[PDB]
Amino acid sequence: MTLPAFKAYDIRGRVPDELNEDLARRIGVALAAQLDQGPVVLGHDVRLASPALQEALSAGLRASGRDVIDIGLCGTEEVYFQTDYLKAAGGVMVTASHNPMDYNGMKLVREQARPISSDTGLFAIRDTVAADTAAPGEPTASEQSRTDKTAYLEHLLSYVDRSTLKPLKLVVNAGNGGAGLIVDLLAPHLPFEFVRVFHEPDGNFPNGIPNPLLPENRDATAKAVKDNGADFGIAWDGDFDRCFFFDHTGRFIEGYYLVGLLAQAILAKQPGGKVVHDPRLTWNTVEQVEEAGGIPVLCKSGHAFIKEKMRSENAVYGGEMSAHHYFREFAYADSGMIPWLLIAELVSQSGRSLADLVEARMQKFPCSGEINFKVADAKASVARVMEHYASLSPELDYTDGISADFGQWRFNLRSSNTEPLLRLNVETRGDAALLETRTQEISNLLRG
Ligand SMILES: C[C@]1(O)O[C@H](COP(=O)(O)O)[C@@H](O)[C@H](O)[C@H]1O
Ligand SMILES: [Mg+2]
Repeated sequence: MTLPAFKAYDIRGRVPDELNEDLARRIGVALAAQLDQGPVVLGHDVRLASPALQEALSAGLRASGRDVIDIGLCGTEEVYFQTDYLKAAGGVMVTASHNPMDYNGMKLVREQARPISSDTGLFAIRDTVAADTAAPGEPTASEQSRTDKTAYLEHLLSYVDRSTLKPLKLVVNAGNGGAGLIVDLLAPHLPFEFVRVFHEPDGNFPNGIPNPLLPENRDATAKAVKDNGADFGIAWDGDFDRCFFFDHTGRFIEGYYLVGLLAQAILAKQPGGKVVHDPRLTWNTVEQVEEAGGIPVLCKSGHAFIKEKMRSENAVYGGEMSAHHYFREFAYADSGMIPWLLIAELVSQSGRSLADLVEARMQKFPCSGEINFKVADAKASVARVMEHYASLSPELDYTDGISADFGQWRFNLRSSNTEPLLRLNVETRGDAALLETRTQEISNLLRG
């Protein structure tokens, strides 16, 4: 057997049987042996066990001669930013993002906040930790506390021309995660009126786990937008590397359309740039990027693939439909803060509502949203789908599972790299009826 907490892209486990202070200390020792020379940035989220896991990590790192820079309670993107900004050897965020209260985890990066994933170091660490029965050494290096967020805040604000911002009324919903701290620190520098929902950080999560995809959690943001006449609403997961948008009618915006919107907003500042996108839903992003004078670059989904493709392409922006937005100037890392700043600027500068900015894109490229299927035999289910459609001779692409382009409609069908599911995305060229009949047809085949 192997330690179950070591996943494809990060560490995630129930505390204390799958993840605990002793494992965390061992992870720190193992990480020291994997990095180039330099100090290691540590930060943590609002979960009750997160401080103690970070302290154990720090103890293992310092026992192995690593200086530790403790940036304190923060968002995941702040570990990325500070790891790059401080020219650190690496960084670790202690977080379970959006998982239940008895779970925690770690996200690990090396120099320039490049990801450490299962095949790029994480499983090496796992196997080292699994075999480590050595006595815990004593610290041979120092810890410095560096909680100053000024550089990070200035960097966020550099994405917008503040003299063009209007005093929009924005609902913000931290979900009792960590986002509210950053909103409040940005607020003196912005003209917006914030309506704060579930704002105070609270690791007991009295209003539910910070997962804005849960319909009941969506409804708190929607209600606040509608009841206050807000221009739009923003909700974050617990470590706020994902943000979610609600238009002035309270409508949750499907994240697909944000990729094209943010690409056009970015390409205004940075003309002719490359934009990386995933293969699940594509047509709208390709069109919007091209119409803004950018170059769209198809990439396998998943932050490690997206970031490495952005690096190799010098891409200014990368976006996934699942609320991940990456920015070259942000060390090619994802931010849950930069996106709503860009959208607030777009609404301010264009005189258009968020609703209207995306409405014609939704009409032009209606999509199913991601639909998940737990099936008995994923390979046999996919084969059932492909055999059914074979006589139509779709254009097939294997960048990430199977993409089939039929002309007026297309789908992508993937096995997940983090769960044992099949995931389906369908979109059409302005045809809602075709979207539904094909989505239901594929759904029946997959369940068959
Ligand atoms: C961890 C993670 O959040 O999991 C998402 C879903 O990955 P998947 O199950 O393969 O569809 C990825 O898109 C995302 O980039 C990655 O950061
Ligand atoms: Mg997260």
